[PDB]
Amino acid sequence: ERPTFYRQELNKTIWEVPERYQNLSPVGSGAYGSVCAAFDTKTGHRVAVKKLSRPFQSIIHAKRTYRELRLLKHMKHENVIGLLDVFTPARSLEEFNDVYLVTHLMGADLNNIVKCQKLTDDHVQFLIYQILRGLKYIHSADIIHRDLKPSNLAVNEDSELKILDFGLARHTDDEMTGYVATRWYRAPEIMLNWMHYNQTVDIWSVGCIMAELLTGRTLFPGTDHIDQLKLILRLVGTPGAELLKKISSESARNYIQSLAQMPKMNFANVFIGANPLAVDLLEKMLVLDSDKRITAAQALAHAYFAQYHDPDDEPVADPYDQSFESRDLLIDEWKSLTYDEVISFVPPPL
Amino acid sequence: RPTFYRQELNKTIWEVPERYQNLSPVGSGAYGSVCAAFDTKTGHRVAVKKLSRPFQSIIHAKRTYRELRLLKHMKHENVIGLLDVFTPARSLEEFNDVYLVTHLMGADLNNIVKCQKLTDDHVQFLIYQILRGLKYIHSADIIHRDLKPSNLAVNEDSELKILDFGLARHTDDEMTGYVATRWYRAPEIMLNWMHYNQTVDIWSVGCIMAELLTGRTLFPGTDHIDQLKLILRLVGTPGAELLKKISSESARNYIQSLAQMPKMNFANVFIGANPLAVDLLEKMLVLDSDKRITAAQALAHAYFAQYHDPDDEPVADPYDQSFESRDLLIDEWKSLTYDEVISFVPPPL
Ligand SMILES: Nc1ncnc2c1ncn2[C@@H]1O[C@H](COP(=O)(O)OP(=O)(O)OP(=O)(O)O)[C@@H](O)[C@H]1O
Ligand SMILES: O=S(=O)(Nc1ccc2[nH]c(C3CCC3)nc2c1)c1ccccc1
Ligand SMILES: O=S(=O)(Nc1ccc2[nH]c(C3CCC3)nc2c1)c1ccccc1
Repeated sequence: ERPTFYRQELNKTIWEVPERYQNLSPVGSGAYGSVCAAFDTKTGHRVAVKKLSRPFQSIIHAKRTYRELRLLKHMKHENVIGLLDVFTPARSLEEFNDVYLVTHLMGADLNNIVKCQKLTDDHVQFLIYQILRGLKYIHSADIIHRDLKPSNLAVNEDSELKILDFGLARHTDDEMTGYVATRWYRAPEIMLNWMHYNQTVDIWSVGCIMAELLTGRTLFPGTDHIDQLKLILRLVGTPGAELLKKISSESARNYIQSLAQMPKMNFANVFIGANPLAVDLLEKMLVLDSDKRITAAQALAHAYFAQYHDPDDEPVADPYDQSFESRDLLIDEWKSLTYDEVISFVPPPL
Repeated sequence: RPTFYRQELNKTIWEVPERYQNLSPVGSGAYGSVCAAFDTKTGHRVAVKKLSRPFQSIIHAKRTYRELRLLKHMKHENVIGLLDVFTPARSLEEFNDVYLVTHLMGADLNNIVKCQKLTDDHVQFLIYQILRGLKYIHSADIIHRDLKPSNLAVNEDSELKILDFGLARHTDDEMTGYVATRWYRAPEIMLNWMHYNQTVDIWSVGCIMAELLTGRTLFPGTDHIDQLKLILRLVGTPGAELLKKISSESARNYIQSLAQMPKMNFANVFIGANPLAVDLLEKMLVLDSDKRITAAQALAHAYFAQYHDPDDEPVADPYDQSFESRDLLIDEWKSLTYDEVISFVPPPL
């Protein structure tokens, strides 16, 4: 109802948490936020507790904390990371500095499952079903992930999959660390900064992921922008004139025009032995033109997922109000907005 | 190697030999789905279990091998036994699905309570058979861990079998199956007190035994916290002997923060009952796992004086579980599993 807090020192810093959380171990893989695992005595599960670092050091930082928290609260779906709890040890807005996020301590990512395993077709079919089911939900709330990669996908011992860590990298030129292996799953139209772009950028990534799971190899492992785009045009072929007109950027259009012609390969030969339905689906996902690329909803209806597909068990998100975006507030307003979200948090029904 | 046919029930693909006809989903199973069917060769209703995603993880791979080794070893009248185990794959390369076949039972113990009112003499017969089966299971160094009315079942002859063992994985709290559903689990597992011995199974048998003697369930709990209240209302708060046995110091905080309540005499609870029944329950529903009676000792209790024959309450052959210490890859677990499918010999007649 109104928990009692207890204090302790872990990461060379004080951790003041509800006493329901116990045995806090700093099993942390990442900075810009410190995380511990703990035993939640109420639910009787193991959890991850993330203490946000310097959440309100800046307007940019105050705005990012509010954006992150608003989204995390909104996302209630089996195939999407959810918030078990959010709390502050502060009893007042006057005394408010720390924000803590609690989620399920999720298992290994998708890479750790797929070393060079070609993965059985039934296995890939279940995994990609779940990503798409999750994307349908996320896209329905007018959100685009944009960084979707195997390390953003947690998987159970039962192959139940959740989508993690949505887009913090808004638009190419932003917080892009690792410019080697990150770009392997990124849609061309955002790599090359065309105007032509929609939610199906995530679908390109799903295509790359699915291909990897079937083949056991990264599909487009490029050493840089140039080698990346070269590997891509080798498989899908160079843009038709329909696509060239829809591009607005002149540097973008003339750059592509320079590239020598390349035919769209036959995917059945590239993915030899593979389920014909899978190959057909790959062909609908790995397309250059965003207007032509298959959406999450449509992919879900693809025959490849016949066994799993049930439109009544593929929910959409409630409408998500993003009007706080492009608003001009001081850092205190942003802080107070964040406080309200912490204070009014209700756990999801169990 | 017979002919297979394909089919879809419950968002899964079923590829079974032609001899199994008229499949139909009859509820769920432990890491699988179970369909009733008619065997054309023997003219017998059979249950067919499709293992769920047997080799998609190391944990599933091992749980699959464990389950199959177990069912292959179990040969007792009060325990489920394999009639058949098959795969559609004709090579280890192609081996992805595993199917288990057993006799189709008449009804579980939820649909016998529903059915008719249990005369004390019938309860004795049913509980005798559960214990007889437990003695066998326990003699192979196996704990069931999740014994409940849905995991017990009866023929037309009131011949009872134990179904669906527990998967040996600490997986405490978090359930290696479905979310929510307790009632028959002993407290020492719910709170992780100390070293749980085979008598945790006995705690379940008592709860079942009571629910048979009296229409209502013994500990109808809402959540973990509630369940404990219910359990302590009847049993009474732990003693200083137990407090010392409980190695978890976190658990101490909770117990000593609760209100102390003395032990109820079971006559008052189970009014009108057979005194031997009450007396047996006392020994089953004790809180200390050291003094809790065993399956073997329970069979000897005077309550079963009509049924007890020591020369016909057998134990299992030596079961080798040295695999349990091994850490392998999926294809190693799979390969070992494949060897077990291929080797399998159906029981005579
Ligand atoms: N004055 C500031 N107030 C608040 N946040 C700031 C400020 N300056 C930078 N930041 C935030 O921190 C980022 C830069 O921090 P940076 O990682 O360079 O620091 P550091 O690694 O701790 O220091 P250094 O690299 O000098 O050892 C900016 O992108 C912004 O998000
Ligand atoms: O921890 S994550 O697994 N990965 C991650 C990667 C980059 C991140 N950048 C930030 C912002 C700095 C404070 C918030 N959080 C980040 C977290 C994670 C888990 C759940 C949701 C989101 C992220
Ligand atoms: O032990 S099983 O995991 N489960 C099981 C077994 C027999 C059953 N017979 C019935 C009848 C339908 C109502 C009673 N259910 C049953 C459930 C199992 C099933 C198949 C092969 C191996 C193990």
